[PDB]
Amino acid sequence: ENVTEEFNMWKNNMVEQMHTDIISLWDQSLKPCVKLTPLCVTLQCTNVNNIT
Amino acid sequence: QLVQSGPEVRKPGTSVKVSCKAPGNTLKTYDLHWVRSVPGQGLQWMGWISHEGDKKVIVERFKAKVTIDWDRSTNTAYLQLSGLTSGDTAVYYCAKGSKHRLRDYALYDDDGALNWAVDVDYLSNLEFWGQGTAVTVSS
Ligand SMILES: *[C@@H]1O[C@H](CO)[C@@H](O[C@@H]2O[C@H](CO)[C@@H](O[C@@H]3O[C@H](CO[C@H]4O[C@H](CO)[C@@H](O)[C@H](O)[C@@H]4O)[C@@H](O)[C@H](O[C@H]4O[C@H](CO)[C@@H](O)[C@H](O)[C@@H]4O[C@H]4O[C@H](CO)[C@@H](O)[C@H](O)[C@@H]4O)[C@@H]3O)[C@H](O)[C@H]2NC(C)=O)[C@H](O)[C@H]1NC(C)=O
Ligand SMILES: *[C@@H]1O[C@H](CO)[C@@H](O[C@@H]2O[C@H](CO)[C@@H](O[C@@H]3O[C@H](CO[C@H]4O[C@H](CO)[C@@H](O)[C@H](O)[C@@H]4O)[C@@H](O)[C@H](O[C@H]4O[C@H](CO)[C@@H](O)[C@H](O)[C@@H]4O)[C@@H]3O)[C@H](O)[C@H]2NC(C)=O)[C@H](O)[C@H]1NC(C)=O
Repeated sequence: ENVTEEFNMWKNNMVEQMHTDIISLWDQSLKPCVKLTPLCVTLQCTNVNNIT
Repeated sequence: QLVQSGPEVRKPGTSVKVSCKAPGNTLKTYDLHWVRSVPGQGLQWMGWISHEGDKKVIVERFKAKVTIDWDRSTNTAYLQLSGLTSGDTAVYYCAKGSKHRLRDYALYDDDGALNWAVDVDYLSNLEFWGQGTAVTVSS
């Protein structure tokens, strides 16, 4: 009660910190995952067949 | 068609040279073969040197005395004979053909590269043949 405080959504550091967080978790979840380098091979592709 | 060097006569002991030429440079992707035809004895396969320049196979029975060269700049096949015995008195034909470079056992790596591959190539056919050069050896 009786409390008035300034706010600044744009100078807020919480958003920056949590963006850095989300980036960190996203990378960390990918570290123990299967590497997919052997996929970069020539692909013999044809068009695909009951398609609108 | 193909062109071969004219008929030759040689005293036994020395060497002889045979040239097979294509018209211009229209036959470069096809591989090169040399064959021999002893009358009444069928035909023999002298050897071949492929077209990319990675093979030089010559049958061991004729390995010592026979050499096969290819001049890229002039697009000319060279056949050199050294012993020139009585058995070499026959007709030599230059042939242009195609092979099948199949890929046999190959060691891919963990990342998916190609460490090495024997990729032995198989003879398919000899479409184009020279007019034939007669080499006569007389004592
Ligand atoms: C996954 O991995 C497989 C591995 O087997 C691979 O299949 C093979 O690919 C190679 C690469 O092209 C093929 O090699 C060619 O084969 C043809 C013959 O193919 C016919 O016959 C086979 C059965 O033997 C059939 O299965 C096939 O469907 C065809 O009907 C050869 O004729 C080719 O030779 C040419 O290339 C050589 C160099 O590669 C030359 O030395 C040779 O002289 C030939 O020259 C050609 O090109 C010249 C210009 O460069 C031209 O002037 C000539 O006139 C001529 O046209 C070649 O060896 C092989 O057949 C495939 N199959 C097998 C069982 O090995 C797959 O492709 C691969 N998948 C990918 C990469 O997506
Ligand atoms: C990267 O990949 C490319 C192609 O994918 C390679 O290029 C070829 O490499 C091969 C080697 O595996 C080369 O083949 C060799 O060429 C030699 C050239 O010799 C010249 O001189 C002799 C006279 O001394 C001539 O008779 C000949 O026609 C040439 O004009 C040959 O001497 C070699 O012959 C030897 O091996 C063959 C079998 O391989 C035997 O039958 C022979 O008796 C002899 O012992 C051989 O043929 C080829 O020339 C290369 N071509 C090109 C266009 O470069 C690269 O080498 C490769 N590089 C790496 C680092 O991997």
